[PDB]
Amino acid sequence: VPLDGGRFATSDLNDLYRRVINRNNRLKRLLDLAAPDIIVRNEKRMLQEAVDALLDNGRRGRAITGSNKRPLKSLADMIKGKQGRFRQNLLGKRVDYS
Amino acid sequence: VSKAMMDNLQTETVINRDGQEEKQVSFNSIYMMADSGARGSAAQIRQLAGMRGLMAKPDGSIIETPITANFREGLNVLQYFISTHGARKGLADTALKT
Amino acid sequence: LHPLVCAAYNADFDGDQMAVHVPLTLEAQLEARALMMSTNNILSPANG
Amino acid sequence: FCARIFGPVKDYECLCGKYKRLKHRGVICEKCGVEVTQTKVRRERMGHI
Amino acid sequence: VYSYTEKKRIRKDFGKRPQVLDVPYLLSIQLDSFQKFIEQDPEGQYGLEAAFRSVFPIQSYSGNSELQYVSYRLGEPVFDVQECQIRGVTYSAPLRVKLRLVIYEREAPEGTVKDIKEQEVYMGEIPLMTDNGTFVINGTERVIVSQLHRSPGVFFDSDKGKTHSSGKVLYNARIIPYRGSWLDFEFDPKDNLFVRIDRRRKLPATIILRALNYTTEQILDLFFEKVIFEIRDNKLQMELVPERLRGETASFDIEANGKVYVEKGRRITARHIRQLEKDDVKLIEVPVEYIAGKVVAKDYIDESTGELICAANMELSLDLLAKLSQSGHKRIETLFTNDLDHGPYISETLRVDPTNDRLSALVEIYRMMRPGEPPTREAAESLFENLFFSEDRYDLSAVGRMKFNRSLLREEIEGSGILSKDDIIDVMKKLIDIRNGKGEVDDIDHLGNRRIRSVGEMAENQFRVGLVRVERAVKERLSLGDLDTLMPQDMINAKPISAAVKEFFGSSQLSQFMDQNNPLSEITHKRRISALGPGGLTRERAGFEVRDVHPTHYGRVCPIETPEGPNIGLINSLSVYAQTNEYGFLETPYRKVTDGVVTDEIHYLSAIEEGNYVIAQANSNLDEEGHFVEDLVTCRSKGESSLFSRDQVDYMDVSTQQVVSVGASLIPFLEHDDANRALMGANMQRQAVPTLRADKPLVGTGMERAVAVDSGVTAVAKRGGVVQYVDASRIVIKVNEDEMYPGEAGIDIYNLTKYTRSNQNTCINQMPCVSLGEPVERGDVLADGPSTDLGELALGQNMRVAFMPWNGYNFEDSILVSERVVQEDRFTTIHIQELACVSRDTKLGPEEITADIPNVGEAALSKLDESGIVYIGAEVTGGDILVGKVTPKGETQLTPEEKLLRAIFGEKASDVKDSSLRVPNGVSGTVIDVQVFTRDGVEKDKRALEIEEMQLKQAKKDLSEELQILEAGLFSRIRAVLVAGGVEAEKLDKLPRDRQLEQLAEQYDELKHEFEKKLEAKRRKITQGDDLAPGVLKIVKVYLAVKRRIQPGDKMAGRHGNKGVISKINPIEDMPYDENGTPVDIVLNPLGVPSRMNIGQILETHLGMAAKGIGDKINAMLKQQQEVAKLREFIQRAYDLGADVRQKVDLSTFSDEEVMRLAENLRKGMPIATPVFDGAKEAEIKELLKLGDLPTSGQIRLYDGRTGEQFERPVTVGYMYMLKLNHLVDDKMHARSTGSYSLVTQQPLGGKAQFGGQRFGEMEVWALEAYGAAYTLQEMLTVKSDDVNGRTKMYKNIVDGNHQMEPGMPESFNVLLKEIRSLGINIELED
Repeated sequence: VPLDGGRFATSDLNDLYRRVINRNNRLKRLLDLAAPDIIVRNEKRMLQEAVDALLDNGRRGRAITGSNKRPLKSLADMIKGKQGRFRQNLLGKRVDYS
Repeated sequence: VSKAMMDNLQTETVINRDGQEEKQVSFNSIYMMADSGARGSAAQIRQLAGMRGLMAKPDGSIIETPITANFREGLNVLQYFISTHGARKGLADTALKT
Repeated sequence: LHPLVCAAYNADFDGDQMAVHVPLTLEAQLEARALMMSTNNILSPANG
Repeated sequence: FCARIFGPVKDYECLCGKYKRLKHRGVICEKCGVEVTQTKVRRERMGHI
Repeated sequence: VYSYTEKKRIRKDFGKRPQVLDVPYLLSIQLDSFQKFIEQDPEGQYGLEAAFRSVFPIQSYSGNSELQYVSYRLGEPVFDVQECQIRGVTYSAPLRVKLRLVIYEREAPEGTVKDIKEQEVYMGEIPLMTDNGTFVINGTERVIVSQLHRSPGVFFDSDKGKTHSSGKVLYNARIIPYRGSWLDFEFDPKDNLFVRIDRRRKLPATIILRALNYTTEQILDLFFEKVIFEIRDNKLQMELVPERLRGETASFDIEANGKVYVEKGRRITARHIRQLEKDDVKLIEVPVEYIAGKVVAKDYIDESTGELICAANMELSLDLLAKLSQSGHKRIETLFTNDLDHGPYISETLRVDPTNDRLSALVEIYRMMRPGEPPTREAAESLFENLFFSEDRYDLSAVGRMKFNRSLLREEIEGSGILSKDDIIDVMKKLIDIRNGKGEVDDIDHLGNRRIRSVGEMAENQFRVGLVRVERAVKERLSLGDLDTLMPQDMINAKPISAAVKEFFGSSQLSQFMDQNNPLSEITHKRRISALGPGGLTRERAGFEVRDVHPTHYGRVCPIETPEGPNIGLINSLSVYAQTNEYGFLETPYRKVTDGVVTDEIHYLSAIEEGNYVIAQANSNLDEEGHFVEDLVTCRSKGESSLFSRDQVDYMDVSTQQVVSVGASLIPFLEHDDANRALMGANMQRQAVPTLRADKPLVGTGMERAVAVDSGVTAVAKRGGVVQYVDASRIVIKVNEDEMYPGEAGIDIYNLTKYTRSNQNTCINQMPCVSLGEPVERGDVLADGPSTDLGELALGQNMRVAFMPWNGYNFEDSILVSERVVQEDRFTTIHIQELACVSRDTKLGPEEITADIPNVGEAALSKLDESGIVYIGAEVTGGDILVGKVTPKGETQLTPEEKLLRAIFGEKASDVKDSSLRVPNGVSGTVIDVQVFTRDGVEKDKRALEIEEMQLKQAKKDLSEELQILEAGLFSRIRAVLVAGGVEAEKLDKLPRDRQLEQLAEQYDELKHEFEKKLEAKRRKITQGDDLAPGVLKIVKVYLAVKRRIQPGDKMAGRHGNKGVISKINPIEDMPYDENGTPVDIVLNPLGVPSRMNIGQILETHLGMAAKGIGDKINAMLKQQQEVAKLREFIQRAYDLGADVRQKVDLSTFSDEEVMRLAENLRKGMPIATPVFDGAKEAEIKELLKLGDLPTSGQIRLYDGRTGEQFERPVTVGYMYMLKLNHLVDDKMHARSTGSYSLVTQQPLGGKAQFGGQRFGEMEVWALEAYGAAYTLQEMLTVKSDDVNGRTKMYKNIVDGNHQMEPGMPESFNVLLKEIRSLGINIELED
């Protein structure tokens, strides 16, 4: 969503899929230009972590976003949280009728 | 002291009717409390009209110099100051264990 | 509140905070007066 | 944030605002094959890499 | 004896101890520190001077631009306390500082180029401590609780039972610093003396020893002794050391050439030591048995042959030493030690260390400090040595070094500031002799290891940190500029200071939100002792040992007083007679009793000396002369109340008050009620409710006037004089010259706290007590604050209370109140709340404060004028509109069918909308004060002008008065010259008032020029002089106040310990009344006494009625029109029942006019002041009640107002004292159950006060999972509390009516679901 000023309130995941898909075409570009395995798999290393960073980053270091010091809210982080299962459990929506 | 305040406070009230003065259960409210009961032990009440007895010392053992006074009158500073240590005890305990 | 129920709640009349939940469906309502009502469960799961 | 890959910007509403009425609830543009649909269905609409 | 105000109200002083030392200013510790802080100090008074000097000079290297320091000039109060509290601006004063800058020439023998000394550098505006005594910054009065942390030294705490787990438990030792690093030292029965830093692991003590380059040989030659063993005539002799035979068992016949002194069998205790010392056993024939376990302090090999045998520090075995008895050796120097008392502990620790050299030992320290790159030497040296040896950042003053030497048993109480290698060795030896069993363990409870901090001390250190953040920001400029480039006001900062000053006086964990609603409320929430302090006792470390009480607190600290709630257990209050030492200690006033005569000379002892001398309690019976009538008394030798002879006692407590605090002394007969109820009572004190008409407490201690009169709550006078121009805003006093300083004529200005705001939505209330037309004295009052009358502290209020159970309406805390109170506003509190609206500036353009209010109803118009503000004095309740706020819509919001209009037609005819602000749900009062400000540089609408006019006249109305008085003076001067040069009484009485020649001529004119230039100036300031932060330019400040009366559910209690909440509103006379006529208002039940030891209910009540009885006869002796002589003797009996105890009589002036009026003010009872820990007793009370004919037995028979019957067994009824707290439920009763939730997710938005709601947690989830009701369980975690769509889709149907629901699809699942889809998992629902 755009703001009054010209800024965009994109989410963490967006800059993550951007990352994964950018290098995805870059890898296929290393196919269109034919690079040795040492190098195509160098990009595979980059796309390897890409997949990871999206899920929960598995266990590497919690991929951050450009210029902002903050571990991104991944998929598993939309699941995990406070008291086990974040939302539904801990603080699960203010009670109605009481 | 018990052997005293109990007989006293259980039948000393006598009134005449259809004969001579028959002994009736003390009309004293303390007696009614010690019969049916509502809230509050008649043992601490016992240590209100009678000598409180002994308490815990600032070290851990039991006082070698007992409180011989009663809470009907205002008992002494120093011995109640040792009784102040007793207060400490109680309060704290309840507090964290819950 | 009715005094003869406070024994169960182990409370008195001087500051006991309680919340009142509204039964939005007949489901809650029916359990309410059937299996939850004071006058309908004068027994404890410890004995009589 | 694509219409064809994921879904209708708004409910049955095109981004170019070309299609509006309910009867064209499945029409596919010869160029952009984007079926106008309920944005709720845009939770089930998965994409791929 | 009696002053101007004592002419109207006097408190019956009754002390058992004839005093020599009288009560001082109640808030000493606090207010005088403020005086030391913000003032001209030519030396270094703890305050702005100590901080600046401990950081100055700012010395750098290569270039030398050494910034030095001189002094600093401050600012006096500009406005009055009245409007400062109403407008809502920080009541501060500009801080101007005199900084000196001596720029030296690059590498020249101190060749100064410029020694430019500039003053008044803008270092911010330090928040002023009002005349009241608070830090008014963001409208809320905030004050810092003085603190306390661990005093520099070394402690040895036991802490048993926590970590034994077997039976071989130990203790811990912590060497405390002041400003540096804490040090851990631990010796254990496990035969391993360790040592480590706070952020360390387990490392031997020998890792500092070997690291200090002290090799194995250098170590065991210091720790152990050198004994000269010799082999003469070919036989081992031994220099037996009896002092080093303590606790050793006698296995061999301990002899001296034939005479076996210590027998083989019975051991060495402490008697045979003397039996070996007496004969000097230092050269006897001994076998080699006893030595076959000693390591050598040298090297010995075969010199007759030529063979190498051993190295150094090794036990010499059976055959080796035998060879050292045949080859050619006559001397043997081994380290004398044994296995019971003295042990070779470090000899058993060097083996623990994997290394033996300084180099690798530091590499081991490098493994601890910084795990990473392969080691070298750079890293080691740096870190470690610059920690304990660099003195610039590591210091210990003269308090840390004292507890060092004294606990390490020395004599010099002063030394260095750092910690040396020889001290690492010696303090280690301290722990060593405590492991041998030759020494003992100390305790932290000793206030010697307890540093009591003042607000000033804490000040220097927090600000010390601020100065470092800025010092290493200035040293760069300093190192670069060689010539005169760096100039004053280009190096020092302001923000790091701003976010520091505001940060300490109102944001640090030392300062707290003072709840203002009573003088004592302020006092006890101001001056106490707080372990919460920065670097103090936290609740996650301090255990039971730290909270224990000890008689060593008798005289300075109050384990008694410690509030209930968040900060409990870690308080232990400061005393009234307590004076924080120059550095960190605290001195306690004790009278010097020299072997018989108790001298009135008061002394100041420390916690060491107190626990070192024999002192008497406050319970020491003196008589006739003041000396002990007895020959024996209970005295603390080290903190233990025991028996001592009169010829041994050295001290005795001065007065019965020289031991407790404000909250301790305030409670009458503390000795009788429990102190834990005083703990809870401690909390309740700082929450006393503001009543409108404060009737006085019938009983006290003598510190009641110490609160009311000396709390700042009243406009006092420093220079007494005839009251002149007294108003509800400011009080003007014409000073008398016998107490006047010839400076500035004589017009003392004072500001009043006449109904303004306070932290807890409160409203401080001042009650005028002095009528116009009377001189005052230095220390006289004009208008006392809240809950005070003519100078007496009446926190809550005193009234009729009876004790009788009604089964239902008064179960202990449940209080039975009668309509009376709430109906007569005899106990009403006032509350002012504050709101404000943020200003303009938008990505589109400026903003307007509405200037109207578009498309609304009739109501919303009759209240908002052309300024966009609501009429002050209107009806603002529920959610009425307050400030009209305009907001530039924006590109993003525009619409298709509306465009082109605002593209042709005009400009601001549509782009703007309305997003005002309204009254928060829960407020029903009246908008009072409104202060607004406009657009600096480019003026706003008509409001800019409405502001100027407003303020110009607000100031004019005051500056005119004070000149009219003086012009009346010059009026006299002319009428004095005119008549002598031609009498014109009638003529000047007919001519207008505008019809030393040169004198008047000149002064009149100078005055006129000022007038002109000043009006210009004010207008100037509001036109372009609006110096504010960019953004905050069109702001609003509006206050709303609500009259609040007590409602069912309010917390009333007492100063003793019993709480309570007002219950069902009861009629007036359905309550049993008495012989007086007033029906009881309060009804409780002493049923809690037989249960918890709050005997106040039996007692405090009894005596309460006693004191009012005396008042009933004063009532009598005035209502009968009695002469001043009758009641004069009544007053004599009042101060002379028949004793020598003090009450302080008069007998000096007219006992007619000034004794009779005293009856006209005490016909409501006679307040009595009683001694804290040796107060009034039975026989005294009764003596008073038999004077005329009074109810000695305050247990009168009650007539039930319900009809007229008499109850059985007359009851304890009469006047007692209640204490309502700030717990007015209207601060927490902001009903919310259904409103608005979060946007991004199901986030709960709500705090503690407004927008409240029950927190449903996972544990409450289990409660639902614990009951047979599974249907409400279903609801509770699906539609009732989960689905954001679930409740919407169902609420829009329950409003239509349908008794049954359907689940749907939880979005939470929709997250987990798709997430696993990325991995490769399938959801399946079939049939």
